[PDB]
Amino acid sequence: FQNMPGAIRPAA
Amino acid sequence: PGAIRPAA
Amino acid sequence: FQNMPGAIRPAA
Amino acid sequence: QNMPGAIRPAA
Amino acid sequence: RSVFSERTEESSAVQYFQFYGYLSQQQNMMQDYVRTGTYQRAILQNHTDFKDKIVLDVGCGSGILSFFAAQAGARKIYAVEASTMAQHAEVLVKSNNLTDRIVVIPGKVEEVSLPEQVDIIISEPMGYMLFNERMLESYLHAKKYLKPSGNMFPTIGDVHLAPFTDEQLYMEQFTKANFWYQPSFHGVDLSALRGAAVDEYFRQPVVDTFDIRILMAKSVKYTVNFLEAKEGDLHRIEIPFKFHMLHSGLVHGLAFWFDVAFIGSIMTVWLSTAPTEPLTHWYQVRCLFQSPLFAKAGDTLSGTCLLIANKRQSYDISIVAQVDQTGSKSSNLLDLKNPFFRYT
Amino acid sequence: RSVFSERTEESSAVQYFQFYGYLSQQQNMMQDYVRTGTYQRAILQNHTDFKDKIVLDVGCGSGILSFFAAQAGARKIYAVEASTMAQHAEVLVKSNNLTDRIVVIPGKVEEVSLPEQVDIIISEPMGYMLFNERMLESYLHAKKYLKPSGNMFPTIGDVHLAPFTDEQLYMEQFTKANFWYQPSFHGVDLSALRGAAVDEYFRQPVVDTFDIRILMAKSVKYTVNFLEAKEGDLHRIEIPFKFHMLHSGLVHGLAFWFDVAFIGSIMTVWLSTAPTEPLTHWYQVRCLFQSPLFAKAGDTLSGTCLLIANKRQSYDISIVAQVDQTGSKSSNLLDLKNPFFRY
Amino acid sequence: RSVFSERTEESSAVQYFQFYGYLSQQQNMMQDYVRTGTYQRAILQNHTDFKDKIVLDVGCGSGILSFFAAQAGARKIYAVEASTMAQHAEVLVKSNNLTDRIVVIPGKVEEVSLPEQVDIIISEPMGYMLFNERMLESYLHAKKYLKPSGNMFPTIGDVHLAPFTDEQLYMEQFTKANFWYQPSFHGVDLSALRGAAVDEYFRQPVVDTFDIRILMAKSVKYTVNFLEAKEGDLHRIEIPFKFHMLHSGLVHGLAFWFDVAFIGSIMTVWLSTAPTEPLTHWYQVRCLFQSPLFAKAGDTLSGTCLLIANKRQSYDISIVAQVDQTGSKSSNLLDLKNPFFRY
Amino acid sequence: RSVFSERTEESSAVQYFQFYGYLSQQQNMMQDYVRTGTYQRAILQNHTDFKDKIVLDVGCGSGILSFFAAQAGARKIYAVEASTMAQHAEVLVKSNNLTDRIVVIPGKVEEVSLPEQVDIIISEPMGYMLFNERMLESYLHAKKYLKPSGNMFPTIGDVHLAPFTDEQLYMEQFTKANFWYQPSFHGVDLSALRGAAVDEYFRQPVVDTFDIRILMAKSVKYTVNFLEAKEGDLHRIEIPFKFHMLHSGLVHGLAFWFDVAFIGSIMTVWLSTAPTEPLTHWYQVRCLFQSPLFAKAGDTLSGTCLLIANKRQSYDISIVAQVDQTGSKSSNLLDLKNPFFRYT
Ligand SMILES: *C/C=C/[C@H]1O[C@@H](n2cnc3c(N)ncnc32)[C@H](O)[C@@H]1O
Ligand SMILES: *C/C=C/[C@H]1O[C@@H](n2cnc3c(N)ncnc32)[C@H](O)[C@@H]1O
Ligand SMILES: *C/C=C/[C@H]1O[C@@H](n2cnc3c(N)ncnc32)[C@H](O)[C@@H]1O
Ligand SMILES: *C/C=C/[C@H]1O[C@@H](n2cnc3c(N)ncnc32)[C@H](O)[C@@H]1O
Ligand SMILES: *N1CCC[C@H]1C(N)=O
Ligand SMILES: *N1CCC[C@H]1C(N)=O
Ligand SMILES: *N1CCC[C@H]1C(N)=O
Ligand SMILES: *N1CCC[C@H]1C(N)=O
Repeated sequence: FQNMPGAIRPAA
Repeated sequence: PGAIRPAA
Repeated sequence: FQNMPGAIRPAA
Repeated sequence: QNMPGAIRPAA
Repeated sequence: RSVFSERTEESSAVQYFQFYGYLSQQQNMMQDYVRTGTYQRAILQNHTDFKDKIVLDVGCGSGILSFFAAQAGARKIYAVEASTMAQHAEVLVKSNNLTDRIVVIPGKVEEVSLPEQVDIIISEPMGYMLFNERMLESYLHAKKYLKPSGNMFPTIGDVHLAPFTDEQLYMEQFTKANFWYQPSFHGVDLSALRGAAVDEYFRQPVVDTFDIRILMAKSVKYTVNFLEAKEGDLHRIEIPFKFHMLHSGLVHGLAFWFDVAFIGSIMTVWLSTAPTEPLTHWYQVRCLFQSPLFAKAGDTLSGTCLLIANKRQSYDISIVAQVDQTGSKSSNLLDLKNPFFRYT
Repeated sequence: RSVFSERTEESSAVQYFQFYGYLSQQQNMMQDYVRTGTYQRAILQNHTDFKDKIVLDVGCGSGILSFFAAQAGARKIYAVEASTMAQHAEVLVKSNNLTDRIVVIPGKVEEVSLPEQVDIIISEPMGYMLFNERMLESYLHAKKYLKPSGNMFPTIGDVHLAPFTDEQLYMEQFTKANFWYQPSFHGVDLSALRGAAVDEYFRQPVVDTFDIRILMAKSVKYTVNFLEAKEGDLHRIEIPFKFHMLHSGLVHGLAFWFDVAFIGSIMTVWLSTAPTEPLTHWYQVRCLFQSPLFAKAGDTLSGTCLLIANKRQSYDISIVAQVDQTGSKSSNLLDLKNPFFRY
Repeated sequence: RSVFSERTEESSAVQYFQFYGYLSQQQNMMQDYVRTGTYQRAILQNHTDFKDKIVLDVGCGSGILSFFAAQAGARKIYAVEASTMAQHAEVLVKSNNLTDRIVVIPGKVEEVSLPEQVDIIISEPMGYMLFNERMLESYLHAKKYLKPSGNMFPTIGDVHLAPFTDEQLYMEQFTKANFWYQPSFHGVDLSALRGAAVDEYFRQPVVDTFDIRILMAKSVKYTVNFLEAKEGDLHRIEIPFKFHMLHSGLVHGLAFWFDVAFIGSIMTVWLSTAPTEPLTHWYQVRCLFQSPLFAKAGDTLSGTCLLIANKRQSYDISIVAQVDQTGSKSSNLLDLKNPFFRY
Repeated sequence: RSVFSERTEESSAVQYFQFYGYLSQQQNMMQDYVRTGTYQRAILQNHTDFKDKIVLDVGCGSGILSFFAAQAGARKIYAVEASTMAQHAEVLVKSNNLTDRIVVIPGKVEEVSLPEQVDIIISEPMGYMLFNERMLESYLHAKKYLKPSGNMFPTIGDVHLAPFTDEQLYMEQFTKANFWYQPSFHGVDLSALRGAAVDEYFRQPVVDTFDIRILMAKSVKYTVNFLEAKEGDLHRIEIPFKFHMLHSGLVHGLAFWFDVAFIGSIMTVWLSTAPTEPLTHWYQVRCLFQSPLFAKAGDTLSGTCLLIANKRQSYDISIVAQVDQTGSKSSNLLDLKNPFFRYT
């Protein structure tokens, strides 16, 4: 994914 | 998460 | 060397 | 490893 | 005020067209060779349907489909795009010396004004599970510009449903939810939210691919004829199914894929996202039952998948299934807008 | 029209709090043991700062930080959360029999009402690159409820900037953009958009971790003292830098990470996201130059990183950098709200 | 007035024959054992084609091929060489006691006066990619001295073309050209020349060897029958092609190699420079596309390779290639005289 | 017709400027950071020599030195270049918005016309061993455009000579030439050409680098003052030497390197190609003796290096040397135009 416009906080 | 089309 | 303008045959 | 026509050596 | 405005929350529309304003996302779709090559094949191999014809391209994006229509000899092509990608489409039109043949019209097809009727409409209105994005309605809405004897590429869309067995996918939901089932997470008892975590995971459709051997019955096909259908036909989509079980085992949910056909004068070309075909950027979609259903080979799995359109440019999915020979029932309610992208 | 409403577009807020309404996202953050374990260490080891105190928890989420305050002896904890997660937090307060000490106030900290001033504010307002989410302003805004001489947990935040070299990353992103260099993609000339594609790809910050060996100079530090700063201070952040290059090679951009300090009365506890420390869900952030700068060990790289807050709860980042010895200059503009998650 | 000078720029010929006046260059070609051993094999194995015959050696250099013809029993060998190497060949003829059979005649074969018509012409007129040097035209020109029953050694030439994929080679060249993409080299913006740089670098054919697994389709073959061809046949060489792709992937260019056959009376002896065969000082040659074409196994890649002879004793190469299924087209112009010797 | 054409054979000039028409060869020189960086430091740190001055750039190539002169504040810069690179320099002047300060004049400095005299000449006229290319004469020729009391960057040039011992380099010549010393190479006796092969190898100067510990005496220096010298002074360059040997051993030849100094109003900046300094694309140059000379520490090695300009834009090199204490003598003749590049 080059764009995750809704992921405020990255996956741990 | 806002991704309308999945990444190919 | 990127340009060997006088080299006619490659070195064996 | 001759340089015929190469006026300046490769850096 | 417009058809699109009336059915879409503004906050959803903003996010939607901001996503499509990225060249990286055009690139994502363009690099899908199955998608891009098939559309080109459909248009060029049916050149008689485009030669000297007027064409409307709904949601053109970077304009590729309009260029394919131009390669097939179209006289004039109206390319409609509501995202800021319309800006980049114009650049490509000029640099490709096709300003005389392609007119980019920025805006929503439900709100722009075309100067004349068209002979054929082209578009890629398919989201994952076909219906997501609710762009099929914009495609059908564009028929107000179509001559009575006009065509549409694609001409029909087929959504396929089939029961599947994936024990690991099902048990994975509880393994994730059981994070909350501990009495002392740093001294805190989290167990009271475990049930809410479970329900949350089961509302998510799963977007990925799978081996066709997990399928336990021939798919059921719900066809949408884009030449006959109205926008209203997609506000409520009731798909009844009665599967003839080919294998015995536990059915954990339904698998979804779709095909579209370009029915041209010379030939018909098919673009399929089926699991038996090369993978695409649409992948496939699976919706779990809240509880599995044991079905013997030869039993019938009957029920209904009801897709209710919402103002977030997607659908709420209601699935009810039962084995007729036993009366065992299950169901689930899923939110198609927020799926879990499980492919690795 | 609250302070939050005036600085945030509705569309951004809806998506923002929708993300935090998911239990799976709470799990995500909670399972970051460095993050959660470090917070519990800061609170419990500084238990005297909480014993019989009044506490405000800004953006409590599921309430995990309120429970830590409760374990440390707090008298009353007002836990404010604007997402629907506030309902789940209330469930945990009841199931853990702490209703007499944790009071969930649903809503935005800029809009809710508290019945009394608090002795100490706790929160996790750090986004990636620290400043993302613009929640530091909500954290600072909450100080209107802080008594004189009240404490802040975290107390200060340090942003670190350092130049890096990473040809692989640079060619990875450059290769993607060069798709729009094709003159005949299915017969179509895309080259006219090559410039735009490059711009788009290189204004995406890259979120992931890296080996410290890619860093070419000692980091420059920029400190925000939460006890002192007003939210107005975060509307336009200017970070000058003057790096003394330790290695020769190409500078492909600047790397960012952050530390926060919990300056309690018993001990200071640090939570660091540096590439030398165990990895956290914040990772690190790198901003690429469209064309790298060549620098020799001993040169100075000078410029300014300017962060301008936007209405999408993020920042537009301007980086201008210059090799002083040769005058080689690079400028980039980055959209912190839309990064590339590369891990 | 001579055919040679009419088609050759003075400055090119002076440099050309200077290169061949060096004994170090003769040694280089002579130590290529595949080349030298195959020539001796073709001549000695067909000794009856030389026994008691009159021979012309075009461009004899130090005279090695003339000595092979003498070993096979030739009655008289006229050895024509236009470089100063002719004087060294004379020395070797005397020191080998072959003054009664090898007559060195210095000068260009288009300009010397040969005393007698010959039964067979021997030569090594092959340049890299076969056609460089335009010596094939001198070889054909010399047939004015050939009897009607005469023979040519080599008798035919096969040039092979095949599409290849080599991302490393493509990036290597494009990285060099991207130097001219810098907006601030020592504070100077070079980017306005980025287009001209890419043209220059990809104007260079790449001379080296490669693994055969990079080839994506069976080669096309273009044949020159030296016994039948006229000089003018080599001024414009048109090689159409239609490749059936055996693998999917990016086609970065076309790869070239050549075979020559010595069609004697006793047997045919082949001298191959194919990548499947032992390496020679000719190596192979690859012409890069500025932008590769994507092809799927089963697609057809068709187009034309056009070689236009120039006054610098080489060819301007035009290559247009098209993926028929998608219309992805690529066109490049290459200066065969100035390649990149990558080995 | 011009000073240049009368001293240069056409075939040499054609190849010469074709080589410099390649952007890859400008790039080759520009990437030499010692070379490019020192020129920029020499110009910018002597900014008072350029601020509001008129500048002539001889052999500007891509124009980089002209841009440095502009960075230093030059009022006007005339950039002369004879290769087709002049066209690319013009593009760069336009794209850098300097058309009002830099004028590219395509042509040989001996043949172009300048509208006015200049205050300073800048150039990089140094070939390997300094004198190769015979471009120093064009640099001196350009002084017809220099005001009285004008300056030149570089201002002076020092060539350095020093004897060296390198047994392996010497023996390598015979290893290569002994290819010809075999009685039956494919049936052919090649031995009669061995001597000619040896001579050919010894006529080649060796372009590479070396450890400074192979030098056996302090270098001798020959200086060209570009402000005073005339073109004719470079047609016959006699360099007498009297080396006082610091180490005992076999002297196999003479090593060459050069420095140039930019003597500005503020400071002097040095560009050095010495083997004690960072390597440049000029490397160093070594000329073998046909026979080594044994010398003891304290002995004197005297002789002359005579450079005779030729019409191939280079020099024929005559070196003769003798050990005074023994009379042992050696010599060699070398063609500077065709060196052997030995650096790996
Ligand atoms: C799946 C493809 C989406 C493309 O079509 C554009 N698009 C969606 N919805 C509309 C409407 N109503 N009008 C015009 N263009 C539309 C998307 O922006 C994307 O390019
Ligand atoms: C990084 C963690 C963010 C948490 O805080 C919540 N949150 C953000 N912004 C606000 C405001 N203004 N008021 C209350 N809570 C807020 C997020 O929902 C998340 O739980
Ligand atoms: C590849 C081998 C070249 C040898 O042949 C000599 N040569 C080239 N072209 C001519 C012409 N026209 N006449 C006589 N000899 C020629 C080269 O000098 C080299 O030895
Ligand atoms: C070593 C650098 C040489 C550069 O100067 C140019 N150049 C050589 N000789 C002349 C003359 N006589 N006039 C103008 N420019 C000259 C070379 O082309 C190269 O750029
Ligand atoms: N998330 C945070 C650290 C990396 C990743 C993981 N695997 O936990
Ligand atoms: N994207 C869509 C199909 C899988 C993935 C790829 N590899 O292209
Ligand atoms: N020259 C010809 C074959 C490769 C090279 C060598 N090393 O001999
Ligand atoms: N070119 C000049 C100095 C050696 C070589 C390099 N490595 O740059």
